[PDB]
Amino acid sequence: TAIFSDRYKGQRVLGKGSFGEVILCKDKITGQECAVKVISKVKQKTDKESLLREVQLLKQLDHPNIMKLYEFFEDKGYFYLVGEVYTGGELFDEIISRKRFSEVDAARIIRQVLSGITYMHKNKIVHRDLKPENLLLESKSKANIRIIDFGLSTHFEASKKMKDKIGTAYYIAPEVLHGTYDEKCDVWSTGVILYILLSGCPPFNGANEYDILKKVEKGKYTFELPQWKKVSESAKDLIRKMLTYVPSMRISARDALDHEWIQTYTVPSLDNAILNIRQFQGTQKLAQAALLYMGSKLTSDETKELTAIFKMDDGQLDRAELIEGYKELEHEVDQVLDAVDIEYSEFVTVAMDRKTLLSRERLERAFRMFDSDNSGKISSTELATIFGVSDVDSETWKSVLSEVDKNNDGEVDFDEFQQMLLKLCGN
Ligand SMILES: Cc1cccc(-c2nc(N)sc2-c2ccc3ncccc3n2)c1
Repeated sequence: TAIFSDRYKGQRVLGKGSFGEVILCKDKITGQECAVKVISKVKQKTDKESLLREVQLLKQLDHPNIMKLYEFFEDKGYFYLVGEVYTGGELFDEIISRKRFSEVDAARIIRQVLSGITYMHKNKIVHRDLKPENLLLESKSKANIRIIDFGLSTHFEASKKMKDKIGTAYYIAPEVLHGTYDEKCDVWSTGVILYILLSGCPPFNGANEYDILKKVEKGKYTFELPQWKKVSESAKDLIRKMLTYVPSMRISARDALDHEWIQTYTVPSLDNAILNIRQFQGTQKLAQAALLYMGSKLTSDETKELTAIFKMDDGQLDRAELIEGYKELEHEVDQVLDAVDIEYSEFVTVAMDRKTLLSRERLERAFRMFDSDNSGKISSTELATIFGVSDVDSETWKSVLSEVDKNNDGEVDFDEFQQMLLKLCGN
């Protein structure tokens, strides 16, 4: 009965989310700001009665390391999950900005994650999809960590699209892959995050999604990297208990809080681990940005559908007709007409070019951030890692690279990298 739009109004986009987009919304009466995830009816893993009883329980739970869920709405085409706003950004984006990072800083982070998990397991809730992207900070500083999507992510079907799958294979418990899993899968995922905090490298890695999942399924890893020599044996011992293969023999979330490592450490800088987490995060973010650029190019579909609507027609249209044309597919129309002042062809051309330039700018920021030595280029070896994480076939991107520039000599600048992505999405 209760309608979302009768209570909240959208303000601005907050970012991407699993199963849906996240919008900053404001209560039309009290002015309370809220984070709203909009899930487009994404298949349902359970019946409607199971989702209602889970949401009812989740709304009553309260922990400082768990995101607060306020409301839940549903209409013919979407589900709306209304919760609290956390403005500190993603945890790993904060870690890469720091000059120093020690074993105390890592233990302080992992104590908060484990506190949240222990509390949710007491209430029979399983996350399953715990990963760095679901660890948000209340403020942008070295701040309380809030775990996102705890108990919600499992009621919806996992997206098969690589844009949503990037940064997930590293953290999934092996038993989740084979189908029989319980709350112990959340301890495995935290054990993987702890391994990355102390070395900057994932324990289970590979050239592509499937190669990572093969390493996870075997469950073998090592502490044989120069970084690990500067880490205590108490940290390595906790990681071993957390990354125990058989779930019944794996340590509980509660017993991990009571581990000597967490009690002792909650301080030499792990310099090589910071350099590696920066490279890891840069790679993940540029692969995501590359997929969202290709996604936005195919969507901008919008240019073809808007032309067939604007039926509505001298090669010219009034201001009100252009507003009606956009609403079928007010301030945004005036910003396009400002650069012009009109013909409907020049309006769509100026509006499309405005969305193209802004799409190019988000990709460019990710490219610049990946290019940490400010060389202006990325090597063929770096392209192989980026296209590996984004699941673009080796022969396909190498052919496209030769088409863009026959004399590339194993490197690409931003313009060339952008040209490669256009050809990889039919442009
Ligand atoms: C169930 C639910 C409801 C509303 C949002 C989300 C949510 N899911 C994600 N995967 S990121 C996110 C979130 C939360 C709060 C945020 N606050 C400020 C910026 C980005 C944010 N993003 C989950």
